[PDB]
Amino acid sequence: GEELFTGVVPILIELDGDVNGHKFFVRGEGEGDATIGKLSLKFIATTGKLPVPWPTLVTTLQAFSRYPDHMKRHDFFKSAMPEGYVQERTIYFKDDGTYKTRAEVKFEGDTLVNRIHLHGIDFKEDGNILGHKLEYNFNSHKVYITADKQNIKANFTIRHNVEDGSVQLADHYQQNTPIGLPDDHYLSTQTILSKDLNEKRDHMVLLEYVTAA
Ligand SMILES: [Cu+2]
Repeated sequence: GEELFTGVVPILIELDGDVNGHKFFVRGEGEGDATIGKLSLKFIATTGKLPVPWPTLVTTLQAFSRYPDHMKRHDFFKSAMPEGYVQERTIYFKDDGTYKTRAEVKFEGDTLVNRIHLHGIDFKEDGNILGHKLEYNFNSHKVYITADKQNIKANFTIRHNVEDGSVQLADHYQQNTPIGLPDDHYLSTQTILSKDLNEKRDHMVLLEYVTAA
């Protein structure tokens, strides 16, 4: 388990969404290194225009988070490998619509694949999301994780910067069960959103650093 993340690991991400009737598909490819809690990914939409800002999808696209070598006992994500785990989430955007997510994170050879499906409902156009009024960036957050004794689950809020100056919050409720146990801790997350030099498609370059505490 902890064996597989001792070096450089390539990543593959697939996501499928449906927000108020608007469908789309995002393909993600790159590389991650759990030793320093670093992953560099590039996401490409094949349906063209997104009906939803990239920052909101960031949390929906953790086995590469750096756990201190005395807190390896709290790393559930690496213990489930290479069998994998399921990642269920229901993101509650403040004063707007919500997300529903179930992901499949497992090893398919030499790469780690993340199969995701998303559902968006009750979103208001004229809001921060459908109007695309959120800043193309990501703040620092704390992912409080509790243990799921009879087999984990996490809780955290995301602060999306609005172009006007306000902040769009989003409560995240997470549940993880292994496909094939820690005390209450949390993770410190840092993420950078960017674009690439020669890429005329709607995309998102992602560099993220996460460390346990
Ligand atoms: Cu669907």
